Formats: sequence, C-alpha cells, structure tokens
Amino acid sequence: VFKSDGSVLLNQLQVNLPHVTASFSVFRPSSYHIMVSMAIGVRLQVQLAPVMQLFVTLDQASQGQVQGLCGNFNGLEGDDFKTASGLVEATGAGFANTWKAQSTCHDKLDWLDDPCSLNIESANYAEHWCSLLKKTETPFGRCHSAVDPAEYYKRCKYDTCNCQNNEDCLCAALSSYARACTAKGVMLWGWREHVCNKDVGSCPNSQVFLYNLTTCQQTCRSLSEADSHCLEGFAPVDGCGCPDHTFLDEKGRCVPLAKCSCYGLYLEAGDVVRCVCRDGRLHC
Amino acid sequence: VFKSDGSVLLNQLQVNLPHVTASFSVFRPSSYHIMVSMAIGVRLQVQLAPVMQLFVTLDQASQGQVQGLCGNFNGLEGDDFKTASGLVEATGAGFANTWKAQSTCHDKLDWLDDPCSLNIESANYAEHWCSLLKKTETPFGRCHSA
Amino acid sequence: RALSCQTLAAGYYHVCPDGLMDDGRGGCVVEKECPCVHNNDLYSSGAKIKVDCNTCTCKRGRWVCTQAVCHGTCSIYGSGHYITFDGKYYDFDGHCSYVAVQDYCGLGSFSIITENVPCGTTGVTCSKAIKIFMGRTELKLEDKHRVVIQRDEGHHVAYTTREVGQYLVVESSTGIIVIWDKRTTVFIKLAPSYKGTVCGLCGNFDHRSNNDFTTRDHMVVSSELDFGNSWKEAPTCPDVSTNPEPCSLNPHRRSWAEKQCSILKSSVFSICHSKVDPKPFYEACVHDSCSCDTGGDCECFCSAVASYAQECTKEGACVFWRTPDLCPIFCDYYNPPHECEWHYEPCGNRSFETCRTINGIHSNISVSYLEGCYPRCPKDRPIYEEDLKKCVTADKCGCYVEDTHYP
Amino acid sequence: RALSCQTLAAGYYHVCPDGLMDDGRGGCVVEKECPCVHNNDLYSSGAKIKVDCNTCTCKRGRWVCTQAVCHGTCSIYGSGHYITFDGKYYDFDGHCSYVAVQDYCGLGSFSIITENVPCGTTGVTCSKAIKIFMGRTELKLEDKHRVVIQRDEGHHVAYTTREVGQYLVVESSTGIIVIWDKRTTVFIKLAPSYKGTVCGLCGNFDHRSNNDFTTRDHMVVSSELDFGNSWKEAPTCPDVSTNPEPCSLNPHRRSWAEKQCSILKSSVFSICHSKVDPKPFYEACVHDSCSCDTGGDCECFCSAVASYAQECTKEGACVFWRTPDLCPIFCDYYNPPHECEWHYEPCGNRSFETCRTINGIHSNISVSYLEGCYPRCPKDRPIYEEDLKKCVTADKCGCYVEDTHYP
Ligand SMILES: *[C@@H]1O[C@H](CO)[C@@H](O[C@@H]2O[C@H](CO)[C@@H](O)[C@H](O)[C@H]2NC(C)=O)[C@H](O)[C@H]1NC(C)=O
Ligand SMILES: *[C@@H]1O[C@H](CO)[C@@H](O[C@@H]2O[C@H](CO)[C@@H](O)[C@H](O)[C@H]2NC(C)=O)[C@H](O)[C@H]1NC(C)=O
Ligand SMILES: *[C@@H]1O[C@H](CO)[C@@H](O)[C@H](O)[C@H]1NC(C)=O
Ligand SMILES: [Ca+2]
Ligand SMILES: [Ca+2]
Ligand SMILES: [Ca+2]
Ligand SMILES: [Ca+2]
Repeated sequence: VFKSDGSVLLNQLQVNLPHVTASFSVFRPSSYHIMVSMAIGVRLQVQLAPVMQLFVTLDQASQGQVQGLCGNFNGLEGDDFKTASGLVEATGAGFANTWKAQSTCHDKLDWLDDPCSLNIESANYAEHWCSLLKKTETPFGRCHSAVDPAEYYKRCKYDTCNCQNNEDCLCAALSSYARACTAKGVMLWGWREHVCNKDVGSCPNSQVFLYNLTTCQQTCRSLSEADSHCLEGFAPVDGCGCPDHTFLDEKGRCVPLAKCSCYGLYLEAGDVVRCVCRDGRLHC
Repeated sequence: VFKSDGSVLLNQLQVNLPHVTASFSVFRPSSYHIMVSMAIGVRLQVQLAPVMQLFVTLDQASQGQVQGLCGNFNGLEGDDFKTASGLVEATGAGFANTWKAQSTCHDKLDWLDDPCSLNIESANYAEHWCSLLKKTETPFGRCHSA
Repeated sequence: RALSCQTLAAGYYHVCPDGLMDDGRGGCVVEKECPCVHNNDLYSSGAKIKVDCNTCTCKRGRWVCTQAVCHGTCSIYGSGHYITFDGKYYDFDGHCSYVAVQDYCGLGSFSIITENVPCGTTGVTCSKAIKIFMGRTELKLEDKHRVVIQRDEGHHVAYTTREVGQYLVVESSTGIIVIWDKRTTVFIKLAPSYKGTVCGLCGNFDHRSNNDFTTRDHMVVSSELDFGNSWKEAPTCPDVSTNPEPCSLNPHRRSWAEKQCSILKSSVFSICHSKVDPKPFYEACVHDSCSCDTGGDCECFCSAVASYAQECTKEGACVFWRTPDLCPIFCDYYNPPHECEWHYEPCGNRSFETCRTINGIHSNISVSYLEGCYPRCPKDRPIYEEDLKKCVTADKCGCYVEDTHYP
Repeated sequence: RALSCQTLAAGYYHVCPDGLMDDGRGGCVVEKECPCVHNNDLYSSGAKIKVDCNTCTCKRGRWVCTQAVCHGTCSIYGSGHYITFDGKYYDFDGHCSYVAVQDYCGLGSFSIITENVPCGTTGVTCSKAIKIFMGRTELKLEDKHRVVIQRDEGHHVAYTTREVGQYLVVESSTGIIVIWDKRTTVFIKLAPSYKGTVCGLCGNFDHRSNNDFTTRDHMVVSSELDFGNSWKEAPTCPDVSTNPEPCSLNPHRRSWAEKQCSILKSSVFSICHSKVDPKPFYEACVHDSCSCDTGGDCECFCSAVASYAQECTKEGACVFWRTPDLCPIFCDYYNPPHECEWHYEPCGNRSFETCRTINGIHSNISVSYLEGCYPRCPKDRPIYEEDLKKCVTADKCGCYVEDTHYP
C-alpha cells in the first residue's frame, strides 16, 4: 500500500525503505519518489509532490495480456474502451465503471464543461503560466522539436482552472512535460528558476538540487553490495542530492570518498578489522 | 539474520518488528524473545538474555527428512552422529566438523576435562546455587515428579 | 462477498445472500439470468443488438457476437481534419494534391486524390476536389457534380453514381465507395478485401493504428507534418512547417464560434452523449468557424454540426436539430407546385422503391443514415426514378446502360 | 567458490582453482579422487574398512557399504548399568529377579533372568547370577561356574559352553549367545532373526530406541523406575523409588575413585579417544568405586577399566594398560612348571587350532576380542583341548558328546 504521505506498508504493517526481496524490491531515492521493480516485468514510479501521480511500465512480452484502466496494449487504440464483457464503449466514464474494485461504488458520468469558463479568476492565471510551454524564450522551446506541447498546454489549463490549490496543479503539469521530454533524450537542466522554485533552495547544507538523481548514486552501503540493488531501467528524477563526487554518508552531510564509511553496522573511518577502513572498498 | 543485540535484518537491511509475510512471519513479544513461524512447518524461538539460545520445532511430517547438527529425527538416537557421507562417528566434535558452512574453518576436538576442577573459586559458587534444582524446599521440587 | 453483475471480472478485492447477486436493476438475480450493459442502457438476457455488420446476444451477463469483418471508413472533413481506416485522428493543413488512398504501395488498381486549397486567410486548408482513378477510368468530383474523364475502350470497370439525400455517392463493383457532401466532407469506404494493401493519408487498414504514419518511403514517423508532407503529388509544392491556430489569429471570431458550436454539448444532443463522444466534434466546429473569414461562415458551421448528427443516427439516436433560425433546409423546393411529396427526413431511415431496386439492383453497404430530402411518391406512380428526381409509373422509368439514363 | 572435500554436502553458503578442490591432506585434487574421513583418520580412494559385519569402500569421497544385518548386543555391567539392543543407556538399582530378555511377550522359546543383590551399603545393586531358560533346559551361571538343571528327555536344544580368556561363553544353535566375565558383566547377543520379537530390560531390538521403555503391560513410559519395576519376577519384591548416589553417601571414597578412574581420560587410552567415547565409562567407574564399601574394591575398579578397553579392541585399537601395580594378571600360573606357553594376550587377536575346530566345528560370532590368557602350544602337540586346559596331540583329545568331555 502506497499512501499519499510516504508510509509504505506491507500487509497492514509499516516497512523501512529500502526493502529488497526475491520477487520485487521497493526503493526511495529522493523522498518524493518511490521506485518499485518486479521480476515479472512490472515497474512502478509513485510521485508524491506536488500531487500524487503514478507511472507504470511493462515489457513488450506482456503485449495483449493486460486488462484494467490502462487498456490491453496491442497496438490499436480503438479497442482500449473494450470492456471485460464484450463490446467497446463510447465514453471514458462508461468504460471505467466496469473496473470498479468495490460493488458499492456509484456510477460516474462525463462532464462536458471546461473549468476555465466556470472560474474567471483562475483563467487568467492559467493562461499566463501555461503559455510558457508554447513560447520559445523559455527552457521549454528546446523540447518543441521532439514533444509538440500542444496537448500538454490543453491539460495544463484544465488542471489549473479546476483544482483548489492552483499552483500545485500548475507545477505538476509543467513537471510532466519536462518528464516526457527527458524520455526522448532532451533533458531540461534548470527549468525551475522562475516558475516552480519554491523548494529549490531548501536543500540541506552540503547537498544541492539536481535534475538527474538516480537510484545508484547512493551511500557507500550501496557500494558494499554494488550488484544486488541498482535496478536499471527507470527514469531520472529531480530532488536534493550531492554532486559528481562526495558520496552520501550514514547521516547528514555527504563527506568525500576517502572517509565515507565502511558498512553489519556501518563503521567509521578509523576501524581496523585485518581490514583497514578505507575509501569505499575494504582491504580484505 | 538474528544478531545478538536484537537487530533482525533481512538481506543486509534492518526491518521493523512485527513483519508478517505470506511464507513466514517474525514476532517480538517480550524484547528478549523473538518468535519466527514458517508455513513449511519450522518454528524458531531466539532467546537473547542472559545468553543467546535457540529452540527449533518441526512437525512429525518432516520425520527422517532433515540433516544438520540436530540429527535426522527418525526415532533412533544411535545414528544421529551419522555424517553426510556414510558412516556414524564416535564423538560429537568429529561428527560436527562435517557440517562446517565455511571451508576455511579449523577442525575442533573434544575436551575430556571438567571446568569445576580447573577453577576452585567457581566450584563452590556452582555447588551452592545449582543444588537448588535438586532440593525440595525451593520452587523446583514441583517439577521433580515430571 | 457481495457480487454485482458489473464487478464479475473485477475480482472482488476489498443485501443479496450467498448464491444470488445484484443486477443493477433491482432485486437479487442468479448468475445465469444476469443482464448486460452497453452505452448506459441495460439489456436483459437474450437481447439482440447490431454492431455495424454483426449481431450480438446477451447470454450470461456477457456479449456473444458474430465475427464478420466490416467495411472500413476514412474521413476528410472541415479545415483539414482526418480519421484513418484504423481510427486515428490528426490535423494537416497542406496546399497541394495529396494521396488519400491508393494501392500503388511499393502493381496497383486504384488511386484517390484530394485537392486542398486555402479557405480563409489564416493558412488552414480544406478539400475542394476529389479525383478517382479506377484502372484507366478517371472520375472527378468538382463544382457540385461528377465529371467523366478518359473512359477506356472496352474495359470500363462498372461504377454507379447516384444522389442520396444531400450527398453524392459513387460506388464501384470492385469494392470502392466514395461519399461526398458536395463541399468539403468525404467518406471513403473499402470492402474488407483491401486489408493491409493500401497507403496514403488514410493509413493502411490493418486494424493496428500505431503504424498509420508510414511515409511514402516506408518509414513510420511520429510527426503529423513529416507524414503528410510526404504524400504530396508535386515535388515543387511547399512543406507545411507548422499548424495554424485560427482562433488565435482571429480573436474577434472566437465568441461567435464557441457560442454557436455549443449546441453539440447541449441538451439537444443529449441522447447521443452516451453513444458518440462530442469532444472532437466541438473542437472541429470552433476551429472551422474562426477561420471562414472571407465569406460564408454559416456553411462552415452547419457542416460541422451535421458531421456529429450523422454518427448519432449511425449508432441509433435520431436527433432533430435544425430549426428555421438554425441551419434551415428547403425541401419543398422540389415539390410539383403544391403537391407535397418531398419531406425532410432527418435521419434517412426510409426504404422506398426506386426503379433500380425494382429490377434487382442493390448496393453493398447501407446508406440509410444520410440526411436529406426524400420522396414519398403517391399511389398512382409509386416508383422513384432517381436521375430526374421524378416519381414515375413502374413501366416508364428508363434504361440505365453504361451509367447514363435513357428515357 | 572454494570447495574442500569435507564441505561437499554442507552447501557452500558464506588456494585451489576452478575445477580442483582441497582434500584436507595437501594439494588440490579433482572431485573423483577425493579421499574419505572416518574417526579422525584419512583414507584414500578404494580403501576397505569393516564395520562389525560389513565392508565399506571409499568411492568418491563417500562410503559405499554393504547392507547385511549384524547381531545385536545387550549389556549389564557394574552397579546397575544397562545398554539395550538399540543402544539406550540407563541406570536401575533393583533388588529382585528381573527379566533381561525373553520372547514370551504378549508362544515363546527362551528367557534370560538376572538376579540383582545389594553390593555395598548405599542401596545400589549389581548382578550376581544369570538363569538361561532354553525350551525346557535350564542353565544357571553362579559361583564362577555353569550348572545344568533339568535337562529334558529327548529334545535337548544344542548348546555349547567354553571359556575364552577371562570370560565364560555359552552359545546356542538357535542364535542365543551369553558372555559372562564370572562376576557382574554380562553380554547377550541375538541373531538378527529376533528383530522386534523380544522384550525385557534390554528392549525389543527393532532399531528404534524411543520405545525401549515399554513395560510388561505394553505401555511406553518415560521413567527408568516405572519401566524397571515392571520386569521384576516376584510380586512381593519392593519398588525402587529413587536411584542412590554413592559418591554423596560416601564422601571419603570420592578422592580415591576419581583419581584411579582417570586412567580412561588419560594418555594411556589416547588411541581410543577418537573411536569410543570415554565419558559414560568414566562415570560408571566412579559410581562403582564409591560404592564397594564392604570389601574388595580393586575388583570393582579393574572391571570398569576392562569394559572400556574391550570396546577399544572391538573398534580397532589394542591398548596395553595393565602394569604390576595397576590391575595385575597372573597367566604363568597355568604353565607346566617352567615351560612357558600361557601368555597374556591383551586384545585376544590370535587364531590357533583347538580340537573342536580341527573337526569343522565353528562358532557364529567373532569372540577374538576378549581379554585373557591364551595358549601358544608347542610343535610336538599343537592342538589345544579346551575342557582341561592342556595342549594335546591331534589324535588324543576327546569326544564332545552331549556337551561333556570324554577322554
Ligand atoms: C457488390 O459486390 C459484389 C461482389 O464483388 C459485386 O459483384 C461483382 O460484380 C462484377 C461486375 O459487376 C463481377 O465481375 C464480379 O464477378 C462480381 N463479384 C462476384 C463475387 O460475383 C457487385 O457488383 C457489387 N455491387 C454493385 C452494385 O456494384
Ligand atoms: C550357527 O547358526 C546355524 C544356523 O542356525 C546353526 O545351524 C543350525 O543347527 C541346528 C542344530 O545344530 C539345526 O537344527 C539347524 O537346522 C541349523 N540351521 C541351519 C540353517 O541349517 C549352527 O548350529 C550355529 N552354530 C553353532 C556352533 O551352534
Ligand atoms: C547530472 O548532470 C550534471 C551536469 O551539470 C553532472 O553533474 C552529471 O552529468 C550528472 N550528475 C550525476 C550523474 O550525479
Ligand atoms: Ca488497445
Ligand atoms: Ca536419529
Ligand atoms: Ca494501420
Ligand atoms: Ca526399540
């Protein structure tokens, strides 16, 4: 269970992260990002801030072998609204009432309105800031040759005019264009300088704000295994982290490589087993 | 891994207790006692104070189907010192050097001494207090019938 | 354990007793007599519905449908809007002649070409002519009429041209059907023998839509503008480098467009809201009305509202949306002076006797959903001869040889 | 991955290259030529050892042994010490006649009775007489001799009594063998046809030792004193309610006992320390010497040290432990006045010609491990006639009919 405050819990009991098992493993690299990998071929990425979002990845071996609100993954998108009892539905809210996991839930219906007409005070704030996805003076015009922002602009105005905390829906929709642009090579170094920088400068004393934080930039305890939990195949995320060197210590700031740790309990850099505690590796 | 300070850790990572899964579960009822139950039929009880001790329980369905330093559990105790390559050994330290989990461990040998002769100051303290298991004025004479 | 006949295949993860389960209609029902749901309507057991060529049956809470392969349809409509044979919607505003469908794909038997010209000042283009190449015969649909060009000597692939409602319908004996509303909207239909054997701006018709953007050199691209620029006919035609935005280049036309086109999301079309998604038809209507800025914009509007109401008839919902103030139609123009036979049938569904079908001649698709004015011939001459728009006695209609009416 | 030929079946959980592995002897050896270990000795490939009736072979680091079923042995020794046929050690100090072995177990063919009397003042008892019932013949072992009682009329189950070293050995044709050191130690042996068909204080001989405490009424108890009190012969004999502690009831005899009996854990017996566990023989010797407090305690001692040295010979380690100050033996008593033929053989292993075995007569077990004085007959009469302790010429020995020597 992945609650919306962290709080990963297995079988109604809290767990400590990381948690690596034989069939799956759950990681937490950046405190607003959880990465779950499975041996079947399923990978999850749970976003926690500004709003909770979810990204699911399957291999192409599981092609035409899944059902849910994510379709059946067969190449055609005309039959994604095909229910589990025959026929293709017309609207999204008619398809998705067939996938209720509880029988006592009411049926939902579509909504043929736009939120930027129902709210006149939110529709100028939505126009000024979501237009940055379309103008080329910003660090979003670098992605215009690959991603074509005309459909992210329409959703950015949708969520901004609709939700009650309008900046958390702006910054979530601007961080989803930047997410789907790093998936095609073009990584946006430094798009958070004028728009959503209310958490950039709040990193601790030694570590800074990064745009390419990955699982295998961890402590020297990760260097003790070094082939057990790395889990390649995910996407890089943006959070507080340490630069090109000076790996993370056991707690607090990230010291350089010479006096990192020796991980058993993580001993300090003054202990002799005959293995003198050294830079990363041990003389054993 | 059950270290001798608590500190249960799964795959070189600390866990929080209780930890209930599909195939096993680990409990901690009294902070000096850990109880581990498995769906196969194996139950563990790890004691932590005063000294670390271990108690293992199998069902009778697993009878004649285990090997280790605990024997093979078949009803006879003459063949518990039977090694994994044939024949029954004579002494306990000759049987148990065949169950080393590491190849670089040295071989151990028996010790035909008693410790209460090598230490004269410990052998009066041992006599006075361990005799309470045998005298009936104490709350240990209730168990003498069983 | 409380099942519900809708959560059968969900899994029951997180009233009726054991055995029985709810049906969504009322009291508790056994699993065998469980009903079925399709597009927010509830159908009891043993009910029959049709899906475009097939027939289904609610058996045990699931649908049991026949497996025949239907005709496939490409659409071209408004200011550069497309739907491929596999159902992929895109926009392309090109100014040249473009391949719509052909089977000269890497030898061939037909080709259909569209001629897209600028209609407006914003840079959007719409389709104004269709050229049909069948073997060596060349038709051309231009200026509200069909023109025969280069009829070959003795081959003459059998085609038929007739007028059904407001549209003109060309059919071929080889399985090729073109339906044209005489302005900008085209519907191409192919028989299911053309599966995976065509290309062009309409895709390749292989029931798999992530390869419809295959270019002329057999490369699947992800851009609408690298795909569409590769099917131009002349090499000296320019490349389209961006798609225009008409309601941004005409800010003063946005308030009219979004108020007229809001009929589609209103209570007039509320029977069709559960059967056809109105959202890509609302966005096409606003794109079309902001850009008819040189003249005649109430023709650009009424076509976009009749593209949605045509799908509604085709799915089973006849809606009557025209009024004398909103898109009027003039069907008593065709009457003999005051004998009233031509009526506006808003959803086409009437099967009367022509002088073709009295001699066995029948089509291969069902065109009984096309809006327009239809006759209701009297009981002293109840046979409608189509090439003169006259009701005649069954003897004195005509000849119909080599696609020409001879009295 | 560093295998070691001893951790083959461990699992390699937590030098030699890949392929080769250590042998515990020296350099790296392939897996096929891997040696074997048994009781701290290292045996190379294709080596042969015997285990009590069988033969083994070091094949590929494992032992390949033959599967024949050996004779089973019950022991009664010292001040009330037992070992059952399935190898369960216990203590019982009863004062009555007790069933040792019988097959009248819930109809029967034999019975062996032991007569346990108090030897000391502390309440411990030791065995002083054996009665053997075979059919209707009754032997009795009493006062250093065998006595025939009630020889039946014409059945007369064929038994044989001879003297091998310091012990007296009765054998039967039916498979029953009783070995007696003429004081307190008895060894009963049964042929493997008696599996699971006996009972008594020696168990039931079914290769499963958690049911040897079955009482006379067929109930498995957990007490040594509920089991042993149920095999008494007379109902008016008392019940033993506790086991005595002799070195606590005689504190002044503990220092002598623990110093004399420490030969067993010393460097004299250090060849046998890896083959027989000395710890239950040290505790029996101290229990026996603290309780011979009425007279003759150097006989209670020398028997307990010869119970351990007998197992050592039986397992392959001949130890010479007697000196003129510690348990002396007097074997030149038997010599013709100063012609020296009777030698002390400390571990029995000599196979000479008697006047039985010159006429084919052989036993069914191997009694060539029994300590005592053995002849070494000269080369003018090399045949030892046993019932007179004389070396005779092969012609003039005797008759041996109906278990009686006739000159
Ligand atoms: C409907 O489709 C059928 C099937 O192709 C057409 O029948 C063909 O007609 C041509 C000449 O008109 C013949 O050469 C073919 O052999 C026919 N096909 C078969 C399978 O017999 C029919 O013409 C089509 N309908 C119309 C009105 O054209
Ligand atoms: C050793 O055991 C054999 C096997 O039982 C004994 O042979 C039996 O002898 C009796 C009479 O002496 C016969 O009635 C049996 O038929 C014999 N058994 C078989 C299988 O033939 C033999 O007597 C024993 N050895 C000694 C010395 O008594
Ligand atoms: C992230 O990018 C920066 C470039 O400024 C550089 O430190 C490095 O390429 C990345 N940092 C990592 C992988 O820690
Ligand atoms: Ca699909
Ligand atoms: Ca055993
Ligand atoms: Ca396709
Ligand atoms: Ca037994």
